[PDB]
Parts: sequence; C-alpha cells; structure tokens
Amino acid sequence: ADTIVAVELDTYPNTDIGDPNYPHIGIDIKSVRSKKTAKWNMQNGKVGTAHIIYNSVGKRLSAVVSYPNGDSATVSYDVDLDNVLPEWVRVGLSASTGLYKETNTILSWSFTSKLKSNSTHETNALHFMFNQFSKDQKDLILQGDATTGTDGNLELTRVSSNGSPQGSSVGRALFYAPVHIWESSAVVASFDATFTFLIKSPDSHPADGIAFFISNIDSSIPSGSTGRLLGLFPDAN
Amino acid sequence: ADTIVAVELDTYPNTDIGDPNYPHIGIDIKSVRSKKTAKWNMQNGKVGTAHIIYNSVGKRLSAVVSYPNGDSATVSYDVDLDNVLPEWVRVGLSASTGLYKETNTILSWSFTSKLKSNSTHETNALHFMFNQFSKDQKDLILQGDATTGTDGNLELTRVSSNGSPQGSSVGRALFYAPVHIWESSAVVASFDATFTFLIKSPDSHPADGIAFFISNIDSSIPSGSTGRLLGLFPDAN
Amino acid sequence: ADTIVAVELDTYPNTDIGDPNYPHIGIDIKSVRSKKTAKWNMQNGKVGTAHIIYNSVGKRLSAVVSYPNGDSATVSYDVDLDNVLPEWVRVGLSASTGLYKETNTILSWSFTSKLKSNSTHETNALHFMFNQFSKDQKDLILQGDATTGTDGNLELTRVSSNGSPQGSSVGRALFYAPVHIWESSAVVASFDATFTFLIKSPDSHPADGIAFFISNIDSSIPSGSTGRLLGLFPDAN
Amino acid sequence: ADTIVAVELDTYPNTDIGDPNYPHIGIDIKSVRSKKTAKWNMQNGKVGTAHIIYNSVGKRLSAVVSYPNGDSATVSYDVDLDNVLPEWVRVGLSASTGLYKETNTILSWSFTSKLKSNSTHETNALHFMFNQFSKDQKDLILQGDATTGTDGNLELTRVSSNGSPQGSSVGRALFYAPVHIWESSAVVASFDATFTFLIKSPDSHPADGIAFFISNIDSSIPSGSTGRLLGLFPDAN
Ligand SMILES: [Ca+2]
Ligand SMILES: [Ca+2]
Ligand SMILES: [Ca+2]
Ligand SMILES: [Ca+2]
Ligand SMILES: [Mn+2]
Ligand SMILES: [Mn+2]
Ligand SMILES: [Mn+2]
Ligand SMILES: [Mn+2]
Repeated sequence: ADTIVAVELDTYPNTDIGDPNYPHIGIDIKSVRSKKTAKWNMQNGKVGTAHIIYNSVGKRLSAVVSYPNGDSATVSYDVDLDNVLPEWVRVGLSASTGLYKETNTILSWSFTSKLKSNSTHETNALHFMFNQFSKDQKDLILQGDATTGTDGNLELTRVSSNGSPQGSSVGRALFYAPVHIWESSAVVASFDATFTFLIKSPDSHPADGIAFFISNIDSSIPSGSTGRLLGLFPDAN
Repeated sequence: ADTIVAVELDTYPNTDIGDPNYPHIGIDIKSVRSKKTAKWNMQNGKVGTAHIIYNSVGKRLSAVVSYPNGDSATVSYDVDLDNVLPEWVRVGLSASTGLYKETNTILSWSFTSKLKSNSTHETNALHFMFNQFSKDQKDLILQGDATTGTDGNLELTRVSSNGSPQGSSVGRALFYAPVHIWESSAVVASFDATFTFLIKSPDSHPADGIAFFISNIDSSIPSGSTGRLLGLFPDAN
Repeated sequence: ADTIVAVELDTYPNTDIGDPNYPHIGIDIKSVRSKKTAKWNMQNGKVGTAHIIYNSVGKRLSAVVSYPNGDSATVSYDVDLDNVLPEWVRVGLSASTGLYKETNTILSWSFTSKLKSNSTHETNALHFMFNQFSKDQKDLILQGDATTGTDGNLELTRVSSNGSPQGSSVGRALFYAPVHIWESSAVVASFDATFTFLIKSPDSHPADGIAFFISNIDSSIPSGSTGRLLGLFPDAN
Repeated sequence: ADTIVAVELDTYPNTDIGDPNYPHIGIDIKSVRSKKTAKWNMQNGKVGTAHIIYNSVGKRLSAVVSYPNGDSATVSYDVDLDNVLPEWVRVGLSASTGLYKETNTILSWSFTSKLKSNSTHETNALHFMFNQFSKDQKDLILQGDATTGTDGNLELTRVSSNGSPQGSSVGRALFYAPVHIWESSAVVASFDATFTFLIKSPDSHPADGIAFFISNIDSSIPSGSTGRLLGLFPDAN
C-alpha cells in the first residue's frame, strides 16, 4: 500500500487505537499508532506552528508544536528513514474530521530537503515555502476535500461558506515535485518542515488532526481514512 | 505554440536567423532571435557558469556567463515578464546539436523563485539545487535526448559512451513542479538561476548551445527544433 | 566622511532639499537628495514592507514599499555600486524624527548578500533575518536612539513608555558583520533586503522616515542628522 | 576560561589525554577529551567535508566527515546546548600543529543558525557561506596563525610558501557576528555547519586536526593550546 512517515497533530484521543488520552503530537512510522507521542495542549481557535526536523546523521526525527502563548510539545524518535521510506517520496499535509470536527486551516507551510553525496559541495536541495495559497495552486496536488485560496489559506478539510468545519472530511496537499529523501551513497540526508495551522471547532471536542507526512510519490488518500485515520492510513494496524 | 523566455548560451552563429557572427549569450523573448545579445567567448572543454536574474521591481532580466579564468559575458533586457509569461510556468535547461556538435553537459543547476503578494511577510518561494543528477531524477522532466546520472551530470544532448557528442540531438530538463512566476496581486516576483556547464567539441567546432528557459507548464520540445532552435522554438521567426 | 547608499522611506516632504511634495520612496546615492523617487502613499499606523534589490549584472537598484491594503510604490535606479561603495560595508536601518515625528518601528528585517567570483560554485553569501528583536541583540550595532526588545521590535527612534514617538530623534541598527558587496574579480555581486515597518504618528504629519542603508563599516550617525537628514547625511548636499 | 563546544577532526591520537588510538572525529563539550568519538580514516592530501548539525528539539549534536571516495565517519552526542553554551556565541574553525604537522586548509565554510521564539513565523536566522576567502576577509576574526586569501583559502595554521605546513602553529577564524544560539523563550534553536578542508602532511604524519567550534563571543586562543589542544582549550582536563 502507501508508505507513510508522518508527524501527527492529533486533536482527538482514540484510545481504542492506541492514542494516549489527550490531544498529542506523534511520530508515525507506517502506522497511525505513533511510535512516540507527547501530550499536546491543543488550543482550539489559536494559530499554532509545527516544526518537523530530521537529520540523517543523528537519525532522529523530531517535531515541536507550539502556540505563541508559549505552550509547546516536543517529540523525537530514532529512526533510520533509509529503512522506512522509498528513495523518492512526496511530502504533504493531511487532515481529517470525523464524528467530531475542526477546521484544518494551513496558513503557511515550508519544507527544506538536503541530500549530499560524498563528492564535495554535492548537495541537492529542494525548498518551498507557502505563506499564501491561491485558488489555483499548481505546485500542490490537492487530494480529497483540500482546497486553497480562501483567505490565502489551505483548508485541508471541508469548511462551509461561513467558516464552519464539516465532519467526515479528509484532505491533503502534496508538494508537486518528488523529493529525494535518501540515496545509496548519501553523506547527509536531512529535511525540515514548518507549518502554521488554525484548528477551530464549535464541537464539544475538536477532531481529528493535521499531519505532516512523507509518502510514496503516487500516494493518495486511503479510502475511509477520515476521522482518527487522519488521511494517512487505511486502518489502525 | 509554447511561450518561451530564454537565456541562450548560443555557441554557433546562425547569421541567417539574426545571430551575431560569434558565440553569444542572448535573451530570447518568445523568439530564437534574441532581443539582446552579448559576445561570448565560449571556452571549449572548460566548465562555465551561467547566472540568470530577474526581479519584477526593476523589470530587468540579466544574465552572465563566465569561466574560471575570469572571462565573462553579460546581457540584460528590460522586460516585464507578466506581459510575456503565463502566471504559472516551468523552468528548464535546453540544448541542441545540429550539423555541428558539442557536449551539453550540466554539472549543476539551481533556481530560486520568490513571489510576494500584498500581505506582510507573504512570500511564497521555490528553490532547488542539483549538484548531482541521478539516473532516476524524479524531480526532473527529461525531454528528447536529455539523460541524467552519467557521471552525476545531466547530458542535455546525446553523447556516445567514449564521450563524443552527437549531431541533431535535442534534449531538455524541466523542474518537475510548476513555478508561480507572477500574480495580479504581486508586490515582488523575482527569480534567479545558475547552472554550470561543460560544452566540449572534440572538433572545436561547437553547436548549438544551451538555454535556461521558462515556458508554459505543458511545454515540450517543438518539432524540428534541434540545431539552432535550441529545443525551444518551432521556427526562427 | 561616510559613504552612503540608501533606500529612503521618506515620510515628510522637505521640498527645501529637493524632496518631491509628498511622502516618497527614494534612492539615495551619497546624498539625501535622491537620484530617483516615486510617490509613496504612506499609511500612518499601518504595517508596511519595503523590499530593496540590487543585482550587479543588471546594475539596477530597485525598491518597492507596500501595504497589505495593496498600495505599492516602486523605484529603480541604474547604478554601478562597484563605483559608489567601498568593497566592504555595513548594512543597516536608519530613521529619524524632527519637528514632526512618528514611530520608526521595525518588526522584521532580513538581508541576503551574494558574491560570486568566476571560479565555479565560488559564491560567498551572508543572510540574516530578524523577525524578533531582543533587549540584547548582539548581532546589531544600535546607534543613537535605536533600541530593541520592546514587543520584540526594533524601535529606531525614541518612543515613550506609552508608545508615543519623540521628535528630534535619530537611530540606526547595523548588522554586526561587515558585508562584502563587491570584489575586483566578481562575476555577480547582488543583494536584497526586506523590512517591515510600522510608522505611526499622532502629529498633523508624520516625519521623517526610515531608510535601509549601506555604508562604510565604521559608519556612525552624522551629527545633527535628525529630521529630514534621516540619520544618514550631515547635510543636504 | 572560554566555554567551548566543538566537533574535532582529530588527526593525531594523543592517547595520553583520552584520544582513541587512531584519527577520529569527536564532540567536545567544554573539554578536549571528547564526549564521543568515531574512528576517522583521514585521507592525507585529499579534500574532505565535515558537516555538523544540531537541533534543540532532538537535542542531538551530530557530525559526519567524509571524503569523495565515499569513506565517512559520523558521531552524535545527545546534549542540550542551553545547558552548555551562553545564549550568545561565536562560531569558528580552529586548527593546530604541534610536534607533528599538516596543512589545515579550509576551502569553504558555511553555517546556518535558526532561532524561533514562541511567536508564529518568529524565526531569526543567520547564514554565511565562504567558498572563497580573501586576503582581507572583514567578516572573519582571524586569531593566531590563521590567514585567508592564499589561493582563495583559509589556512588556519602556518604553511610556508612552498606549501609546507609548520609545527607548533595554532590559528582560528570566527565569524564576525555573534550568533544567538538559544533563548529562554525558544521553541526551536538549530544550526548546521559545513566546511571542506585539505589536511596534508608531506611526511604523511599529520597533526593535530581541525575543529568547528562554538564559544563565548570573546573567545581567543587559550595560552599554549597548539598541538593537541587544537586552539580550543587551555589544558587537557
Ligand atoms: Ca486521534
Ligand atoms: Ca545559434
Ligand atoms: Ca524628507
Ligand atoms: Ca589529538
Ligand atoms: Mn494519535
Ligand atoms: Mn543566438
Ligand atoms: Mn526624500
Ligand atoms: Mn581527540
């Protein structure tokens, strides 16, 4: 199926599938069942920022999500991505709502990838940065309910004309170009991403989350992957 | 018909179609007959560097080609590219051989695009850098004879395994993601590109050159644009 | 004395010294008497952004100042900076108030410098970006009334504890490291800066302006250079 | 006493002071006795590349040294640098020779620091890149025997004009601007550095190595830290 590495901003505790019982940031290596989570004090209606960093020297995938107020949640996991992901991938943002819902608004998203082979100055790099998203954002593949342009933002999941989030929605945006994430003869593979999000819900509890992910290039939304599956996984195995 | 903006490193004078009677650098606005040229002393078998720069504020497209010994040619052209290019483009390198030939070897290629909309820190950006090209370079669209991987280089045109370039070859490499080159709502759009090239004619009678170009996203090698048309234009109008 | 190249955001028309009779953006080459101005619809109390770009291929210094609302003023001037500035310089922000006053608040400031010599990949570069300024900003030399830290901003000129700007104030912030702006054997010298500013005045008219400047390294505020002189020039010659 | 964080490319085993009995790479936290080393097969007379990376999220300092043939050594150390370094530092390269010698030639050096405070797009950044060092390199502080300009390189230690390195030489180059490496209010601090070096011993008995270091801003070469102390430490404690 798809090969997924993701950092999830999981807004809803599905302890049924191994979520801790609080909103959490998590590192997901080919399963929605995070290898590692940290409690995340999600702030309904605040703008937050997630930073995801990997270096292939230290082989440690780290992520922080924070709110200006100051609250901040951190998670790291040792993983050799050489062993997990295909050589070439796509990188994206995914979000979902289920029975409970939230806006999954991306205000900005940036990504830098570096790939060095041994041979002096031999870095390849990709960087993109979106601070504004237009109606027709041709460097993004939008999947599912993802739209761009409304207030210059990427709405990952359905929002009504009056800003009201809809449930059972899933959507993703992938950067258009494949990303070379490792090679046979790589000295340093390394990447980082940042995105700023606004998760707002009128419900008793927001759900389900936003994920930064890295997939096989031809990745698409697994069917049924709204709600707790986060646009990322066909099931909770 | 494609819409092409190019900077050509034109190694062969086709005075026939308006070339000056020497190797030149030129800025091509929708025609192989450059709007502006400068004399260029192509150094056969040496690694050269071309830098292309444009910002939407000064509305000047500028290019330099230089070699390590310090010899360099420069050309600029005042042009408002919103009047020329679609809002969304691909960027690429193109090369051809005709009756005469040369290696059109790209050793590295990088590009930066920035687009700022009205709205305060509101920059979108694309950057990529290839200092090494792999046999399977999925973030490049390879067209015609273009191959990558051969010594970690991009050979835009056909070169036999002994290192000998072939006549009537065209090839191009376009970056995979479309590039947002302008918008209505744009305070600043700007881009710059650099590539290093090894043009070598074992005759020391080189043809036809290399171009950095910007095209409509669906651009392909026009029919019969080997030789002097540099993989860019259907004819010499 | 000092060698100054500046882009001025001149908020006050001193037609006595050659200002056009409206707020204006201007390019100043060793004189406060701009070589080139454009009318600038200054918006008292709005956050604006100025972008300054130079490439040494095109030898055209350009600047745009804009407000999110959408208003935007542009100016360019052909100048070989090789001939104006010393090889090594400092880059800074300057502002002043006089009889009339305004806050000269910098919210952010970034700068990129590139210097290539002929010799393939041989780029030197400096980039810095400040989105927040702390109390003790050791990579900035603060001159005159310039302070950092109050709300994470750089206040270039005196503001009272309640946010009220003071007249006859001058201040500057220079990036700490000297910048190599040209060399003998430079293929491309090129730089750009961005800053976002908030100019607010309670007076009948704001004054006097903010300038992005490039100076000799040992540059200091010319005495008496409050008001129309903008922290930049000892006189209006 | 200076506060030093270093990554050493240590070419000479002083088993005396805890070095392993082979050339190694190591992470030095306030002591020349590395907290972590990895075997390093220094290739005499070849141009190597060292990459150093740290982010404050994963809290792992990682380094690789490699040569073009693909041989590479890697070392990581879990460290929270806020516990080690002052908030404001300088970064630099250091080298020494002692009884044994080697060229400590730096062909290029680059560094990127990012510091994000609580506050939403709130990143401060410093980047510099030297691919060519000039005789008068005003953005470097040169200490001890360090000179620049000689072949566009930085010779950290004394080399005679025939190309022959000298014993008991120390030198360093610190980037001129202080670097904000952490703050209380910091969501993410991270940095990475790269330098390429040519260590050559015309005996093929090299000493003593090169280090990338981060120090208190006022750091100078400690007394008698030629040889094994690498210009970094006053003694071998
Ligand atoms: Ca969940
Ligand atoms: Ca031609
Ligand atoms: Ca004025
Ligand atoms: Ca040693
Ligand atoms: Mn979860
Ligand atoms: Mn031509
Ligand atoms: Mn003026
Ligand atoms: Mn050691």
